[PDB]
Amino acid sequence: ARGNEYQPSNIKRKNKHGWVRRLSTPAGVQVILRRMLKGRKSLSH
Amino acid sequence: ADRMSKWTSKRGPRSFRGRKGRGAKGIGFLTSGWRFVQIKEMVPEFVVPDLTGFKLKPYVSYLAPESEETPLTAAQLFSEAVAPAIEKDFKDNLEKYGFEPTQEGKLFQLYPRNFLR
Amino acid sequence: FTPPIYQPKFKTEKEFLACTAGIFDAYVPPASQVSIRRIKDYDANFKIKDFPEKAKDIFIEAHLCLNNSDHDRLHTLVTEHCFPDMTWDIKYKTVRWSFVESLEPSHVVQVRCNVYGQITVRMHTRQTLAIYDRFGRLMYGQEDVPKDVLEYVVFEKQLPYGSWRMHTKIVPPWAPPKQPILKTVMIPGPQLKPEEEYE
Amino acid sequence: VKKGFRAAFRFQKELERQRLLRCPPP
Amino acid sequence: GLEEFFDDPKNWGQEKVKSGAAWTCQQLRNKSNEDLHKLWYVLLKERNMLLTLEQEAKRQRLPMPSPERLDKVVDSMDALDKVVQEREDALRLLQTGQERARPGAWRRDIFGRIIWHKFKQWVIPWHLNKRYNRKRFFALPYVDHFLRLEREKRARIKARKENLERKKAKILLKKF
Amino acid sequence: IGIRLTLPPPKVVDRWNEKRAMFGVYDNIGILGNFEKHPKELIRGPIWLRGWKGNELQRCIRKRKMVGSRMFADDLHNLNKRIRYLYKHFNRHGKFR
Amino acid sequence: WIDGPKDTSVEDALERTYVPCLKTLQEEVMEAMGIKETRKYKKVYWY
Amino acid sequence: LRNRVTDRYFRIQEVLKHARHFRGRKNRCYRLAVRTVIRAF
Amino acid sequence: ARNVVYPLYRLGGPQLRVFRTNFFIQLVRPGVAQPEDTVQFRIPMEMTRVDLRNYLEGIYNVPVAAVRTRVQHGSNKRRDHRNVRIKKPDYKVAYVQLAHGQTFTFPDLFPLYSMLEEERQQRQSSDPRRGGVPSWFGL
RNA sequence: GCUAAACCUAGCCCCAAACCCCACCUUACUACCAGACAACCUUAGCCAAACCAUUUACCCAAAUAAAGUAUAGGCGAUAGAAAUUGAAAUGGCGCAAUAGAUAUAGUACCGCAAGGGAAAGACAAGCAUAAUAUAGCAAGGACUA
RNA sequence: GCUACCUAAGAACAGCUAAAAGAGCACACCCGUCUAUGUAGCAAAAUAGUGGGAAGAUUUAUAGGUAGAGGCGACAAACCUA
RNA sequence: CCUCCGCAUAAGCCUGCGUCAGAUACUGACAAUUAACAGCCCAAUAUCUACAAUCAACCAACAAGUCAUUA
Ligand SMILES: [Mg+2]
Ligand SMILES: [Mg+2]
Ligand SMILES: [Mg+2]
Ligand SMILES: [Mg+2]
Ligand SMILES: [Mg+2]
Ligand SMILES: [Mg+2]
Ligand SMILES: [Mg+2]
Ligand SMILES: [Mg+2]
Ligand SMILES: [Mg+2]
Repeated sequence: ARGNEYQPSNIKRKNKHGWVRRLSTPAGVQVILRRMLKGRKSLSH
Repeated sequence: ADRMSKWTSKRGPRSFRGRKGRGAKGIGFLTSGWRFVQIKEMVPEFVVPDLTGFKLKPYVSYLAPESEETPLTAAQLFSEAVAPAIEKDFKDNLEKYGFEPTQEGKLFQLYPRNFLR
Repeated sequence: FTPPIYQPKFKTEKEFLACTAGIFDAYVPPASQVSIRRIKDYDANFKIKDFPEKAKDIFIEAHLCLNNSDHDRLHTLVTEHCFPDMTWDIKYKTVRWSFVESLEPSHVVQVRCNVYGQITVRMHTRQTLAIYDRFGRLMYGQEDVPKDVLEYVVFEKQLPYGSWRMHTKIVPPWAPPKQPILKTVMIPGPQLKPEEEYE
Repeated sequence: VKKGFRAAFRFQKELERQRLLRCPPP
Repeated sequence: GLEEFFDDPKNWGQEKVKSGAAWTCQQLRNKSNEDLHKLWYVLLKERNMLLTLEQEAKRQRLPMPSPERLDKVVDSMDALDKVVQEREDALRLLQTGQERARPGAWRRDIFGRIIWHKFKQWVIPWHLNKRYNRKRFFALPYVDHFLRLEREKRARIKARKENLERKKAKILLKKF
Repeated sequence: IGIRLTLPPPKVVDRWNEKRAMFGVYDNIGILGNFEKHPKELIRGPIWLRGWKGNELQRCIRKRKMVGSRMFADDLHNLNKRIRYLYKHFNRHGKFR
Repeated sequence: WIDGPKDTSVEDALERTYVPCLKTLQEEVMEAMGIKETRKYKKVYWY
Repeated sequence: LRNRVTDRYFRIQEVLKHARHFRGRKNRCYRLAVRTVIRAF
Repeated sequence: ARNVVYPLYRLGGPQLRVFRTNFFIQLVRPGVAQPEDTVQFRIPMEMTRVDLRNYLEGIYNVPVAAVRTRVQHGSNKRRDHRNVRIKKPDYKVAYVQLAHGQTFTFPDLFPLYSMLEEERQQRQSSDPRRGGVPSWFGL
């Protein structure tokens, strides 16, 4: 019954975790800054 | 869920796949009814010369002498292109020698560059 | 409820030249002054009347080295074209080769010629052989009784620091058959597939 | 690798003793 | 014609094709603009033929005959491009004083980093461009801590590298 | 098996290299040089513990006091946390009162 | 060395046809090939 | 790992030698050997 | 041209001209049967079919009747020893139909050691009657 | 005799000194139309006070000393000055692949996400050779055994 | 991206009976009454049969919204990525 | 002998049983999905638009149902 909580959709993915949404708020900008500081290959989703 | 693979136009839903391109430069615009109007002037016209009788070839004979690389500079170009006329007219308004005050009005403006390659 | 813990996937995805090609001109046993000069002009010091003594010494010393598997010396004693023949089949078995007084004096036969020397020397000596196994049991030749050996040994030399090394031994078709071997041998016939019949 | 020499030398001595026991010289 | 995409039929199957030398920058600097224009397409046709050969060799699982021809042609075209670029750069410096063909500016992005923002071409002015004004060319004060942290990460990497170099040098001196 | 099977490469020590040979020189700079310099001024090391000694808490306090402004951000955060932890441990833990 | 069919002769490779001028390759080639362009490049904004 | 023990082999062998004539893993495994050697002594 | 900024065109402006084309194409053998008038090319991704038509008609004087293009995805499935995906590049494929009934077929391109060979000739394989005894010795 | 076992530098730690082409904010990495929203605002709490409720040290801009002094404080846990005084200037009794950085890498992998985050490179145990013999913490005293 | 509720704009609902129905029987579809199996399973809630609803207060795809002392809740302290 | 199965679209995934060569639907190389289907639109300013749908004709209503064009 459970386990399939991920029902993928690229529209939702980009609108929820994308670069534009991350930059849309100061908190998300700090998210990107933390990922850059850590050296993440993928900064946003 | 694939964060590492490059985002291309093959990935999203129909709207995403239609909207994203592959880097090809635009050729025209879209009107009502999604009819594409192609602008002729937007299409890169290849200026291909006539190669009949041309003597140069893709390769150079190894018998050619070696030389020292001397990258062209603004000073060298000025000396070899403007200095002779300047001297000949000084011994005897810089537009006469080639200088143009502004690039505006030219087809091939040097800055901001407005021509391909 | 406690959710299950998954171990990392990586633990379970792991997965595991100074030689020549034989003989330039093969001597056929039952006018080489040009090649004599062609070797003299490059070596500047050579004696045909004294070469057979050196050739015999080199031959005998290499055959003695084969007794103790002195491969370091054998490399310098024989050519690389000959070394696999010298030391391959003799591996993992003791050979008791020994030398006894020769029967007739050694003499040169013929010489020919980036540039590689070549000297064919005829010897008719007397030798002893005893080839054993890994386990030390005789399999070829009595160790005590000597045998008479007729050999046509061809030396090769590098033409700047190389010397005259055993290159190839010419065995004439008329040479007598070699010593018989102690153990018997089976030689299978042509193997037959299921659809094939013996004829 | 652990720094030090004494343990390694002790092990070499014990190996030599065991070798002498297994294949004593004539 | 399409035959220009392939070598001379006599060369098909030859294990090696004899080729001259790549054009050098100095050799090209003596040629006219028209001569460079024509040589560009000569080299382009040769490059297309060589790329066709390379792809067909891969398809047939065979080595490409004289693969260094492609390297020579690429070097020649790079030299020609560099020569033309040198001439254009000199002309631009003479007539405008600009060392760069494309306009740009040093700007601080939303992440506090200094970047060379290369200008783009627009039909409307920037104060009217809606998409442009969404882009932020300033860093708010919450970026300062991350700027310091990035600087210190760079400093740590540099210090590690320099210490390692000195230690390697000492090891070499002790060895010899 | 927690033992190496080979002898480690021999360690050669030059007891008479310049450092060892001149070790100790000028340790009496004060009593033999009219006390112009104190021997502790011969010590080379961290600026916050040249001619000074203390336990870990005192060392950390001194480091923060003397070079805290020059410390990297996360190093200084670690030092602050360490001072807090050491304060708690030294003033609230232990067998003795 | 023997020149192949796609190798320039040394004299051709060394011919100094370059006349130092104040013209870009583009405009020089336009003049040489006789291409005529009367339309004026409209100004654009850079930013 | 400033100071590491390098003698643990010999420390283990001192007990295992007394344990060598035991039955089962008591003659091999130090955890089991040491308990039975103490009982033996 | 590719990797260059195109000058922005406005109505009534000059024709866009490229003098030193940056596009290099490859004529490739089709992997499937194609009509005799169809030629297959591998193309830079930034090249449109109009660009290809002009390119072939100007640099090669090939009368082009039709051009179709498709972006072939390159496999991202292969992984190196570090388990990192290796991306085979995507590439554009053009199908060019020649004009005036002209026909094209991909041409049939591709239509010490001496000492080793002579030693292999002179191997002198051991005879079965020799029973592993080295035959080099003359005794 | 298998499995194994071992190795030494890949690097790292602490100091010192020194101040360190093109694309991409739209669905980022997307050549090319009407902007205008544009930022600022006491940390709290864990914890100590053996509960807890006031209270309970925290980059300071010269170390030392004054001094844990004056002071503060459910005057209790604890907190705590200043006046004044005036320090000079490329190395390791660090680690050596479970250590030293998490690091071969912020990769693989895990998570929707924020995040989390590895491993590794150069005769131990387990078995086999060789299953087992009444009775028992498996040993000890022994015994020719 | 589950789930709860909501917003925008969609879609599905055989056949018979009945006649404009929160109607009847019963497919698709939704659910989960009872039994059995399964219980490291096919499954971190499944299977088989049985059963309830099945033109509605229905089911459902897409996009959006409400965020932690908060949300949402036909209140089970239910649900808000096992 | 068996199946509310199958084929397509959507969504998702991203080359994941095509060929060849080495291994025991794995590895490597080579190839491939071609626009008419679908997506990617609209030059604006104003001003316009009460009259459901349910075979839309009768009958049947209430829960009152985007249809946006023209100068
Ligand atoms: Mg859903
Ligand atoms: Mg298409
Ligand atoms: Mg308390
Ligand atoms: Mg480690
Ligand atoms: Mg064992
Ligand atoms: Mg019905
Ligand atoms: Mg009903
Ligand atoms: Mg409800
Ligand atoms: Mg209740």
